[PDB]
Amino acid sequence: QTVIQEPAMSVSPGGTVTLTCAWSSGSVTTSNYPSWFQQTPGQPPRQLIYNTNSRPTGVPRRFSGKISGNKAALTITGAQAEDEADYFCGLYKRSANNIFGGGTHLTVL
Amino acid sequence: GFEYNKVRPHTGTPTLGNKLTFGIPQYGDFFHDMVGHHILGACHSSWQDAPIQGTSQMGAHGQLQTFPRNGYDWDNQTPLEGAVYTLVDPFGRPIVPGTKNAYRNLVYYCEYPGERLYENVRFDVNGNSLDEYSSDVTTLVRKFCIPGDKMTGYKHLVGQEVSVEGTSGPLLCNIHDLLDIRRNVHYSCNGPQTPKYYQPPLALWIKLRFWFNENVNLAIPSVSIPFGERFITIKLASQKDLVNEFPGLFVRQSRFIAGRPSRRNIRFKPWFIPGVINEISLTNNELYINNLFVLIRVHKTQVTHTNNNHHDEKLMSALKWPIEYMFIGLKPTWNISDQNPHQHRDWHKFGHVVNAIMQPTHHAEISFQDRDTALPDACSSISDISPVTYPITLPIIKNISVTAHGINLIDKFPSKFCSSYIPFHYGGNAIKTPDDPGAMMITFALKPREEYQPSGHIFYISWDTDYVGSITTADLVVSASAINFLL
Amino acid sequence: GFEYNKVRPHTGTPTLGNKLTFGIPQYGDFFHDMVGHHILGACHSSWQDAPIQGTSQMGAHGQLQTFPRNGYDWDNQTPLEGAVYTLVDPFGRPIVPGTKNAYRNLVYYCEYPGERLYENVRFDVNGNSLDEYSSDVTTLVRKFCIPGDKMTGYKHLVGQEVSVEGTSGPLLCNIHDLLDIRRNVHYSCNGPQTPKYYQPPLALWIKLRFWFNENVNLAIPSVSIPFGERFITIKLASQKDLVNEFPGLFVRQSRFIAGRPSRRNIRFKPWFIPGVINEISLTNNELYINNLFVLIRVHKTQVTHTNNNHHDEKLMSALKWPIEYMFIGLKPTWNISDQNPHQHRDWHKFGHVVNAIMQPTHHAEISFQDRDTALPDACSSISDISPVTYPITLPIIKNISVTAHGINLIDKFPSKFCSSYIPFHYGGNAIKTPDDPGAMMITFALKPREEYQPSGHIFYISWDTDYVGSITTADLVVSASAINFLL
Amino acid sequence: EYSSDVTTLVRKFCIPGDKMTGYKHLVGQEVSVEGTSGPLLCNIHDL
Repeated sequence: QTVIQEPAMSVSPGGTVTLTCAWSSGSVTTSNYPSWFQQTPGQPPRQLIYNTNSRPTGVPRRFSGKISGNKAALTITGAQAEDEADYFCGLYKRSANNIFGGGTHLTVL
Repeated sequence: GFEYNKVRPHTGTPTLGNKLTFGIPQYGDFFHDMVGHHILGACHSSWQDAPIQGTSQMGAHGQLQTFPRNGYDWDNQTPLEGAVYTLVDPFGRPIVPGTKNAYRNLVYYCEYPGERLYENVRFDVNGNSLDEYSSDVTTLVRKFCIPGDKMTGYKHLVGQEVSVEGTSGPLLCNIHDLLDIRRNVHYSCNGPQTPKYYQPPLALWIKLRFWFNENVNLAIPSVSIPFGERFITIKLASQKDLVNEFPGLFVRQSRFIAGRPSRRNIRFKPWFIPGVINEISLTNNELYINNLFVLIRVHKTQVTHTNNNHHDEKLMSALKWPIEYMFIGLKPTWNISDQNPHQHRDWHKFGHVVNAIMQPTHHAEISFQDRDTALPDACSSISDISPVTYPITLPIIKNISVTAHGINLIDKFPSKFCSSYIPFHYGGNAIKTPDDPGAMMITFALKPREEYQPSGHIFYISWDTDYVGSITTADLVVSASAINFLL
Repeated sequence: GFEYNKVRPHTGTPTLGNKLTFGIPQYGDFFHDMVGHHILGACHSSWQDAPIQGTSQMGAHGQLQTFPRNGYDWDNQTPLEGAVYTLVDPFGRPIVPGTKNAYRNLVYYCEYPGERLYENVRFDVNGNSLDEYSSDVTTLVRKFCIPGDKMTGYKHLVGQEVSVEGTSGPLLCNIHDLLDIRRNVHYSCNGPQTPKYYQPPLALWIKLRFWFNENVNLAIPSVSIPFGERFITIKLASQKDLVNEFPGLFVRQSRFIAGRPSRRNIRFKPWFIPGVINEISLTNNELYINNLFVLIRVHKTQVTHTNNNHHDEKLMSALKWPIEYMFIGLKPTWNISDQNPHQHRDWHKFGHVVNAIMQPTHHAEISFQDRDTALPDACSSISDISPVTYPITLPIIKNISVTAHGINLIDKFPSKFCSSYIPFHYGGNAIKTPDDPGAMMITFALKPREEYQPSGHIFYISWDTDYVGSITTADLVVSASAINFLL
Repeated sequence: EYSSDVTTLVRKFCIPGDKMTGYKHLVGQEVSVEGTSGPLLCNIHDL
């Protein structure tokens, strides 16, 4: 059992992008607690969203989290040029705890 | 069998916050008492949106209503480990936050809507208003003159909820003498002041009190003066002064305090965002006049606002007629203030109101190991959604005093003397003692209601309180059973 | 506007348990009624030491208060597996046993302190006491003559708590006809009888009742006899007779009953060790006399003590004047006895007092396995710290009888006849029916209070009870509205 | 000649509230005995 992300999207500056992460088998319940992380290259990963809709202090307001259908979605509205980074989704399975995705490289054109 | 005439309003199409006008036509011989009948329409708050987690929104009465993130306190910037927040309906049903048109606020009515509806009532005969009173005189004569046997009748007339008594069932009990089956009795309310999603249309039957509504022998004739010139003017209260809102959304906070024992405190904080209450339609607005077929006691009332500290001497010049027993109530201005969250519940209270909150938790301690079994392995602290609020009327006056023109008269009498003893000894069966310690009375005759004969009559008002200051003020309202002559 | 004169005590510096003297000076024309005002000071029990575990200490009223060891029962010599004991506050806060000056007892006030304070009141005119009564006559006329409208006033005057009514909130409910949002109404008390750590200073306004305090036409003049010779002698009650103690420490017993299910019963047993109450300083002791500017009904009372079995004939010779409606109450001697733990709560009760106890547990059953799931894997029985004690007044008399000189008069009438029916039919609005079944009345006239005219008047007392024996006794108190002549 | 309904009507209307407990004791109706629980935490909110 693993979590899968798509490899990449590209977004125009000032546009809205929706990254998706999903379980290989089954649904992504809100009890799986998706957590989205942003890693600028040359920098450690940063906590963007925990518990599917909440943001720690210092995270900009443009990041939003949701669960759509049977997957978790990170929506960036009005993405700037500082968002070009590697984006990781992590789901809390009961036995294996946090399982992190492969990583989606968001390209800001 | 005398009939009640159903006279329509003179102005027509009445609206809350606007003046209402009644006329007195000629259909009988004498008119003794009159009653305003209204049907208030249904009330329901507008549908709102459940907030997204982490969003703190400006709310009512200067309160920042917060739906904080997981792991933080009620303040959204204070960490609190283990705290997980959900949105629940006041009955415990989930809301799924973010869903539009799911949160709808429950709506009150104010306590005693029939008193607050007739905010200012005056009677005119080609102008020159003979009688004029307000809602404060009505709640004073409710607290003093209306007997306890007819208390449920007055509560049904003005649309106050009455306590329905039910029973639980047989219980274990014990008998300690130095075993028996016993039922538990509970009280609950389903009336207007109960917060409801859809308040039903309500029947207000407000009695009109004048000098000629007491004795049938003192009822004024309908032929001595023309019926055209007799008019009644009422100032109806606003919709915001009659209907309040209850928080229709509660942030439910689970909190796992790790350790031995591992407590799980679950609390509920209301999410109060004001909506748009629908406009109240006044339907079947009638006035019932008892036009039966075939010296006076005019009550002179006045309202004063006071802000002095430790000595508040107020002099009046309107009172010229001799004065019998006199009810005085010093209501705080914050009671009827719009900034009061409990304005609707605590408007009819002449003392400093506070709230005692029960938070009855459901404590349960569970052990897992079957080996250690001394300190429990887990606990639980499930609180109720709505905490129990007792309104306490703390006294507002320490030493009331009424000084006459030349003699001392009433000088620094304690409020418990004028609020409890004087209603207890003077007045007889008609004058009950009010439950409100702020409301009090000053007596001037030996026989207030025991006989229809003047047994004593006749001016400053002063209290040495400890509540009224620069930011805290007060409102004196009076009701004196003065005597007038009519010819 | 008649004034109230504030006459100081004649003796001065009054102390509980000592005599108090009042004089009547000359300032007005007639004096009708008078009220004793006393501000009792603060009450707080002395700081005590939390006991070490295993120590059993002698307590109050012949009870051995035990803080037993873990694994033993409440009896310290009886094994009880799984029992773990902790010391908690009545509010649930831990005490850390062995710590000096942590346990402080909560303090009652007795029910109706204003009645118990004036334990014996007499009026003297150069000696030769014209009127003399006790606290029992005061509680009898409270139960009978004081109406229900003025009940809250009398409870505020004599310092009795009144039940403040609050509401919980909206609830689910159901409607079964062969759904609706409903609020739940609770009652709570914050007054003197509530056990508190620090009792606030209290304003007793005790009414003085004499033969001339009823009708203003029958008020005795202040000029017919000199004002110097008129004296009032009152016997104030003891400090222990007014203020009682509540257990400020509770032994909390967790008990793990191993098995399937594995119950965890948690109970609370009070730790009651008497302390030293600080002395109540009577402050602002005054007598309010209504000295206004410009045949009799003397009540003859007596108190008797009885110890006979199955037939208790008592004859009196003090009653010589004609006797109108009469109130008699047979209070058990154990009610006012010092050995009674509930002496303060049950003193004003003319029936046999017992206690029915709610012990409302918070039951919760939890299963861990997710496979067996039929019988729960654990349970919980968390009780409240303070159990709910309803005081019940079982009837004291089976067949009351009053035999005259030559005729049978009252012969073996049941107590429910003389305690419920006679107040219901005879007396009118003034004479209410007491809630206490032990208190009863015997009528002699058709119109007790309906008119001011003698409509019938005139002697043994006998009851065929089943409680009074060798170790159980009783106390008869009377109040007869006799008629006297004054010239 | 009357029935039980006349009796309950005159109880509801004519019998006063002071004598309500007396009538409830005469016709054998239960009366609510009032008891107390004990000291509790509570709160005071003033604004």
